[PDB]
Amino acid sequence: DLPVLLTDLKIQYTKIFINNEWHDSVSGKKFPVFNPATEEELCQVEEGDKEDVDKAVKAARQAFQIGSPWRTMDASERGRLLYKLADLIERDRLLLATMESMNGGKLYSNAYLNDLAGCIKTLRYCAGWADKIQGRTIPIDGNFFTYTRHEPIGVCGQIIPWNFPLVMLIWKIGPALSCGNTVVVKPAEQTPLTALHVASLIKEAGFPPGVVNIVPGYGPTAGAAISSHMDIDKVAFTGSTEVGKLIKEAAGKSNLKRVTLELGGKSPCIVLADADLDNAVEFAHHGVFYHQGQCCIAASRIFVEESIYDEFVRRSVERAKKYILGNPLTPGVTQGPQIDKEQYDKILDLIESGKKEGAKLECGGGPWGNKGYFVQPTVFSNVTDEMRIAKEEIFGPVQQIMKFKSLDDVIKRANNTFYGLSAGVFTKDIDKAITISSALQAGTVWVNCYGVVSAQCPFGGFKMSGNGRELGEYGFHEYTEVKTVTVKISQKNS
Amino acid sequence: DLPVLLTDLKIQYTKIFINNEWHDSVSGKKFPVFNPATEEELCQVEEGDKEDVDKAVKAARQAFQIGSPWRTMDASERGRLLYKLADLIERDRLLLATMESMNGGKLYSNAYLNDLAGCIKTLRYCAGWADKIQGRTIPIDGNFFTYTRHEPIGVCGQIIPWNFPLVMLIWKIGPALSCGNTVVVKPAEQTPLTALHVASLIKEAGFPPGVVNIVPGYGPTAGAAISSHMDIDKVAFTGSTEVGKLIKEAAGKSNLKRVTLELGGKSPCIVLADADLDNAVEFAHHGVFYHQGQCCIAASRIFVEESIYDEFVRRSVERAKKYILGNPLTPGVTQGPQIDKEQYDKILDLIESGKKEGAKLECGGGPWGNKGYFVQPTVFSNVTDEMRIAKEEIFGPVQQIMKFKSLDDVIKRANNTFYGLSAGVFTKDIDKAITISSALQAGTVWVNCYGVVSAQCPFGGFKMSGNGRELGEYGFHEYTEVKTVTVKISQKNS
Amino acid sequence: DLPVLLTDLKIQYTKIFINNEWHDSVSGKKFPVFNPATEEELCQVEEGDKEDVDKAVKAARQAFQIGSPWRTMDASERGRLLYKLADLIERDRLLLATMESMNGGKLYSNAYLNDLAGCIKTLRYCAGWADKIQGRTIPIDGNFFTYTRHEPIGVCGQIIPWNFPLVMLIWKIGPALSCGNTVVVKPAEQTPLTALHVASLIKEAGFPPGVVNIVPGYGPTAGAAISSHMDIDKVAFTGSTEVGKLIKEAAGKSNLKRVTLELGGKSPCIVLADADLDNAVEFAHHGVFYHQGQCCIAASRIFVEESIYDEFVRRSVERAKKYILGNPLTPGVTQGPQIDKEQYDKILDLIESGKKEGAKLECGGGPWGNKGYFVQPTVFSNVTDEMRIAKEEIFGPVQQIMKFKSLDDVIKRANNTFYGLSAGVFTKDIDKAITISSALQAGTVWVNCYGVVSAQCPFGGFKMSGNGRELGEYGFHEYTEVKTVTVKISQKNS
Amino acid sequence: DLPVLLTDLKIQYTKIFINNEWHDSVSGKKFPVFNPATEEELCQVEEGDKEDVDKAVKAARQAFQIGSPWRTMDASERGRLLYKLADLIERDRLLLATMESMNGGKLYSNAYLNDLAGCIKTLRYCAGWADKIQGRTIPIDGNFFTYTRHEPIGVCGQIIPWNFPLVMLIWKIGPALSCGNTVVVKPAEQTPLTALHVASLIKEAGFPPGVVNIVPGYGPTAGAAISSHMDIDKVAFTGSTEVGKLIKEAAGKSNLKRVTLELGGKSPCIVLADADLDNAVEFAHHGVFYHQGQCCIAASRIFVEESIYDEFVRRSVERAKKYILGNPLTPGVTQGPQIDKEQYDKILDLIESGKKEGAKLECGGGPWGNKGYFVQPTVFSNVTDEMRIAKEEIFGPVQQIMKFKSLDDVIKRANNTFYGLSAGVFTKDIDKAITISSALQAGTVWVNCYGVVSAQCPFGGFKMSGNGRELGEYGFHEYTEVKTVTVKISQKNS
Ligand SMILES: NC(=O)[C@H]1CC=CN([C@@H]2O[C@H](COP(=O)(O)OP(=O)(O)OC[C@H]3O[C@@H](n4cnc5c(N)ncnc54)[C@H](O)[C@@H]3O)[C@@H](O)[C@H]2O)C1
Ligand SMILES: *C[C@@H]1CN(C(=O)CCCCC)c2cc(O)c3ccccc3c21
Ligand SMILES: [Yb+3]
Ligand SMILES: [Yb+3]
Ligand SMILES: [Yb+3]
Ligand SMILES: [Yb+3]
Ligand SMILES: [Yb+3]
Ligand SMILES: [Yb+3]
Repeated sequence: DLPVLLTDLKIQYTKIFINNEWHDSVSGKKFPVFNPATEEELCQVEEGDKEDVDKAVKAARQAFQIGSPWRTMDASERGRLLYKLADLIERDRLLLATMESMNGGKLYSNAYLNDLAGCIKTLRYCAGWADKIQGRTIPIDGNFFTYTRHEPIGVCGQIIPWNFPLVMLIWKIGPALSCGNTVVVKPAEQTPLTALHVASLIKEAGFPPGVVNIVPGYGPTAGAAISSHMDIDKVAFTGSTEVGKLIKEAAGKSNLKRVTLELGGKSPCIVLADADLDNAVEFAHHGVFYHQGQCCIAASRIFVEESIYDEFVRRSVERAKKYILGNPLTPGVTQGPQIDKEQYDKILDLIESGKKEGAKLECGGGPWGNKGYFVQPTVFSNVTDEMRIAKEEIFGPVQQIMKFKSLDDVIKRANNTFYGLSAGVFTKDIDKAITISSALQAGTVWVNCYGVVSAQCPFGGFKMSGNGRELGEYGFHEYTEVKTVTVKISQKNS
Repeated sequence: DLPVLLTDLKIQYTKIFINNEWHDSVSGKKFPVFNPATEEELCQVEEGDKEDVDKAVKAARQAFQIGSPWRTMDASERGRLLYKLADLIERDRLLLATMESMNGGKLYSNAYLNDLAGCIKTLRYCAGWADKIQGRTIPIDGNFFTYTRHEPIGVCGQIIPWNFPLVMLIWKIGPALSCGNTVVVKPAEQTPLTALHVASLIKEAGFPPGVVNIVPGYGPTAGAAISSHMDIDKVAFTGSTEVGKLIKEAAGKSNLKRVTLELGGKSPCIVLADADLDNAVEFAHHGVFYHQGQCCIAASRIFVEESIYDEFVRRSVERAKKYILGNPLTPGVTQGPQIDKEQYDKILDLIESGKKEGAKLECGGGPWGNKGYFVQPTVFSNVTDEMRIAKEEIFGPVQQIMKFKSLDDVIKRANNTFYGLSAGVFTKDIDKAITISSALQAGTVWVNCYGVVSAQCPFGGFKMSGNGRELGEYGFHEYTEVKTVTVKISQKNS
Repeated sequence: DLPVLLTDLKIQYTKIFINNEWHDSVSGKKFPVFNPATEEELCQVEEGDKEDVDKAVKAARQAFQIGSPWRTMDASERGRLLYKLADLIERDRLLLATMESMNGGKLYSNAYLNDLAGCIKTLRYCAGWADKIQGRTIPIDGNFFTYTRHEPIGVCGQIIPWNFPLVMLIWKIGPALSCGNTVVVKPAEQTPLTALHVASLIKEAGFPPGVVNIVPGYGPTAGAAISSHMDIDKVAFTGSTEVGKLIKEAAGKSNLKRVTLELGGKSPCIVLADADLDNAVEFAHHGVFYHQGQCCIAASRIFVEESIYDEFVRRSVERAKKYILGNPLTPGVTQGPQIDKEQYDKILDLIESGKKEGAKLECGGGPWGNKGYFVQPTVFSNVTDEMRIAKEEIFGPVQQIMKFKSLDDVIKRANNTFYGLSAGVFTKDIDKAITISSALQAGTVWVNCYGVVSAQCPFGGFKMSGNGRELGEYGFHEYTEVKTVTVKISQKNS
Repeated sequence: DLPVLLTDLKIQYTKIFINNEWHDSVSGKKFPVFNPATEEELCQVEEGDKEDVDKAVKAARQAFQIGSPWRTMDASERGRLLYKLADLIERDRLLLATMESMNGGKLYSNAYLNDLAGCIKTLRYCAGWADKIQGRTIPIDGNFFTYTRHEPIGVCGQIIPWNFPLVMLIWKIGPALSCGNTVVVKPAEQTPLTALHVASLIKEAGFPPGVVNIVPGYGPTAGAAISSHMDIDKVAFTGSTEVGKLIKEAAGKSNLKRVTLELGGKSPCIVLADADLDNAVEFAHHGVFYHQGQCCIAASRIFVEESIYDEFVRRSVERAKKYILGNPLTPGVTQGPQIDKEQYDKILDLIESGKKEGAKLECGGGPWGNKGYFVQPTVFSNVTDEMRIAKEEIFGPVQQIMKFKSLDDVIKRANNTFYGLSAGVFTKDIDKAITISSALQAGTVWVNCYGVVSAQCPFGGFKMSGNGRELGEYGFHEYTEVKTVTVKISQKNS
């Protein structure tokens, strides 16, 4: 069941959030924010730039100082604060879900039941870790007492994208804060609004000032100032491969800050003849079309064994043909728009490449409507490995389906990409499930399912799909700095 | 006790080591290798360059392929292989120690009793981990079985320096191999020889071909080809901040490979009035002069509380004045040369800056001898925080001593550097030992000792002194890639 | 600040709690419950016996069955349920604290500010673990996939004592439930009431029926039926050494169930001449007198170095002489009664042994008041190691102080006991703090403090003070059963 | 390939081993040791009793004292010592294997290729852990530094059985010693000889005296003195349920020492219609007949789905009919004797119960030969759940095969036993493999294999099959005692 906001959303928070107060931009400049389903302005927002990032970094540094309230509070109280934020987000769930849908072009049903839930669940997960982050005592050679501290790193700059604005903000802040760090978050220029509202809830929960700062703004302005900043200790980023490379170079040129990246993919599924066919069709379908194709882990190469390939394709087309396009707020609407003009153009251009390069068009294949950055859900069959639609992350509702006969051949083809975020394997054979999943060069491999992401599991890429892991026990590693303390003693005993 | 080689060292291995065979350089070119204590050529060595690195990467990739002997062997057998290599290195300890001393300008006493021991101990430590690297089973939300694999990453390029050629080679290969990776090692152009001999012992132990490849050569040639290579998954590096930055940028520009760095420091000691004074003098002394100052963790800023500062300085000068310079092979010689002309020039130039900038010269202060890159052991007192000798890693036998009265002031001064590899605290106060060590922004902090490094402890920098950690349990994290496998099931139970 | 219940406590829950419903005893029998400060009946409570325990075990077994709601729910939802229970306990904190004080003879100030807080903090701690309990994937020899499950054990019987009725109930259920077990709790015959109220809050939070069952009753009746029961998988117990031994034998005779025990102690402090004297006096004082001496970790042997021994004793007597005895509900009252007649008799009898055996009486030494099981706070100096008051856990407000000159001698004396729950070390010497704490045969050692117990730390005894550990990461180990699953595969890869 | 001892085994070590020296029994008494294949005396051995155990405990206590060589040596050197012992055992492998075969009635092929290998592999595994056992640093509430030490426990008494005398000795000592404990081992009265030889190799490796003591002798004499001893901190035991219960009661009555038990089982296999039939037959066959049925994890209930049940039975009988009985030293001999008269009688008596109770005799069913405790390999089909051969651990070469139609029914039947050491599941269905293995109440579950035991995996029972786990990472937990140290500090920082 699914409830709605009984009143019309009114936008309130549109300023830069530093030391728990609302600032105008140093420049006085502001920037517009649109609804992608209508192409209308929703409001203006203060535009942050290097000067404003330099302010937020100073605030974050200050909040991190030895002796400060964020450093001296019990770790269990950092956990409490996060737990409270989660309760507050749950309180304003209608709201947040509506603003997410409206600003992000995200179906309200998903915004409410999935994104909002994932934020809340992820925060509570991270809250639980806070007083469970532990170092070691170590039986070193010689007469010494050695222990390690898993300290927070320091000031972490976090640049996040427009496809899951709330989920991504919580993926970034939840771990960073649980570990004791301070943060300067730069949301996507497209979608600053849910993050500014969450800033209001950070202040209301009671986080010390300067622990979380949020600086709306553009990428090459505000984002670049984060990646090149001499007093930011770590940057985390989700988005394009292009920018991931810039961020990394910038970090090398500046202060050798720590860098973690998540950068999308061209994730493959391998469907064996023995697979439960309908389950495979369903998961691969939802796997590529979710949020209009705008998932890093979109199942954008589906390799099906020859003998079921035609049945797979036909069932996939039947399912793709059942969508209702329109405004993500209206019940029964099952596909929203793409986020903006740039993505719209890229998607249409890649669809054209597919027609031109000889792929078989099964359905969709062009735009839709008079306003909104809508794209008809599109299926291509008989796709081959050198076509643009097989190589490049599309990030639109465009499904590629391809055949294989040889199992060693298809694993090489699945692995033959600089991407490596995720993969899917559909089979009833125990041995093949284990061996295939071992052999795939991907950070997450699903067996007989797809797109299952949980707070308890580390998530990240092999190869150019990123470095590091987020969430799970393992993800917390990227938000600590280990210090070894070795103390001379007269005589050690085991 | 200390034994020696009964015969004169004869050099045998001077070629590139790829797929367990000895190759000449693609170019035919060779490069000379010197003894730093005499400035004489010891031999020529094949000079590897991009072409040769492209060969070694192909070999490493091949050895890493699914189904290969290195991927399918039991993890306990990877451990055995490392254990055997350690026994072989122990067998050829006289030898190795002699070649290390002769090529590296390292006192034979240290080469034998410390470096060689650290290599052997470190290898056995790493051998033990091999079948103890484990993933997780994870109680994810929903009806799924989720587990993680901590796989090896893949082909790791490892560029190492000239100050601890053997120890560094083992620090790099020991973990990488224990975790299951393959490697392409580029030793320092100055000191390839002990590494080629170890390659002979890798072949003799039985490592599959292509698991370890060693490509002697220069930095901007062979080293750069590693850092920019499109099929190397990870690079590890110890050396200069300058190159660390290049390596990182290169990795960003190329294939976003994983990068870990160790980059030296300007490590501080803080000596409180209550410290056991003689213990502090001794450890800080050995801490800065070890291996002619050529330690990443050299104790190159010693802050002493005013009331014991003069006694500290006088005792430090008395100890510095007791060295015998000369050839590192001769018993009773207690200081060898610096590695090469570049380091010699840098050290003399920094000493001059100290005289010029007003520091107080207590002893030494210029070169020594008719041949060899020798520098008299030098002590400067009344040094201040803006002088070059207080800011820049010297990497020579040059000790800085400075005073403090204010404890909060001295921690800010100790932290006021882009470095952060290590620090030392000397006090009898329990509270101060814990609070000071917590407040110092350094990767290792010693209390009432200095320079204690063990295989069981993670080791690495805060800030520009590096990223990542080596050794200990924690260090193994940087040589694995985590994959999450999530399997759909009918019904889960706790 | 300290608030109170605005209305007079009315007792409501007095029945056996099985499958979330309230049962009368099979026998029809009931038993009285007293206030120890007045010796008046507070109510009658259903008296559970073997028959009633057999009912609760059947219910717990049923709730544990594969496919049941408690086994299939997400681990994160077990965490939620515990978190909710913690919020409910916080809601009824006035209440609970009042009933704890009234039934338990516990100062209301402590009941409210310490016990109630510890319950809430401990529950939230345990809630956080629930979805963070993880098994392993293991690189076994041969072509196998091996993983482990850290399953709940099953039905856990938990017998708890009268000194910290609420804290102990939460220490027991929090971990057991977080790990996924079901429980049959037998509270102390003296103090069933706060636990029955918590049962009401378990039902209200939404725990599936049969997950927590609470059977008030006597030790040799209901407690013995738990320890000898053929379908209880684990028993946990806090209380007397005598019963700990019976429980263990019973477990051996019956079904070899798992057993963990916490059994008090005769915990020593060692105060060195260099110790901060006032801090030592204060912590050792509060350490032995807390809750009328009725702490398992009471600091009931204080060894002070000769040269400060007289000053220590005098300051200790000054502090002991400042208590106000009376009803634990009245503000400014700083010592309540002992729990019951048995403890009262034991304490007076041991005090008499101290007078008789030649100890020096500094203050107190007999009973107090016309009603209530009150004992004057008593200090004995010049106590020696063979006197009853040095050997036997008193569990009353009776402080022993003794001298030492020899440090090796005093560690042997501190260790010379079959107990080993905890110890205290007071010194400013870093080396002595580490070496002494290493050498003491005790489960928790405090340095320069005493009595610091936190949810994040494992807690339990060496030697006859118990087996196993509670709380911390480590404590969760005792509430899981590890299963190894080993799956044959065609070919493994690292 | 399989080598043999070129000379006739001569027995040398036959005395009690305390403080690395050979002692006669206090009583002067000696006891005989037999070969089970001939019923001839091999030698006499000193008979240890309470007095001798009291000697070994004093020696172990002494070697454990703070300041002793075993407590102060580096953990890495404990690892070295174990590694050396493993090399020595490998050196004397011919030997040891021959004595194991001759004394134990174990096929020499298995003794050499399996037992001896498992000992060596297990020791090297445990050697690797020694300096990797680590405590924690813990972010406790309040201004404290808290860390934990995972100390050795102390003196561990280890009573081991006659079926795997060498493997069991190494399973016990390897972990105990790696963790830093001292031990008093009581081998089986039947099979002391390989353990005394290993004692000689312990002395030769260089273990400090008193670290390992070995006291041959009887169960109710020497074994009971261990279990009831007031200065033994822990007992570990593998053998009968009967004695496991006595040991536990004894531990409760005496000093509440820690107890771990492994106690055999009645382990079930479940073979589904879709299973690879020949693989299932093979593994279940070897699974019950290994070492003449004398495995704790013998697959002694095989449930086969009706539709393949007859084919399963026929193939199982064909395989059972191919054994050659005789002397375990002669090549091509594939079944040795049972260990002694007691086991021989029990096995024949249980076989008779099977005939009498209506089971179907497929082959074997009585004794063999003129000397030796030989039993013909016996197969029973149509066995039902209430027959003695379905309920009681036989520990002889007697295979039970039974049918099922209902999958929920067969899991209840498999679980319907107080045992729970291990189980086997044979299926090609992924879902069933996971769900069945989850639902089985057994410590190890194999899928599509059986009897796979490795040093890297924890091993132990659910229910009356034991408590605790041996080996793996997890097994080390049972050989440490955790101490929490909590230090007061002026101000903590994260
Ligand atoms: N222990 C420590 O941290 C220290 C140890 C040594 C010096 N440390 C510091 O650096 C200074 C310069 O020494 P150099 O000797 O010039 O080091 P380089 O960093 O260049 O180090 C040489 C190693 O890097 C390879 N290299 C060079 N250029 C390269 C390139 N463009 N791409 C890839 N690789 C390149 C090179 O071939 C060799 O293998 C010293 O004075 C120390 O302060 C700290
Ligand atoms: C170079 C650094 C210093 N060092 C010492 O052993 C110091 C001895 C003097 C004590 C005050 C040392 C040892 C090992 O093993 C290293 C390994 C790797 C890098 C640096 C060192 C050092
Ligand atoms: Yb289906
Ligand atoms: Yb000294
Ligand atoms: Yb010169
Ligand atoms: Yb004080
Ligand atoms: Yb087969
Ligand atoms: Yb006979």
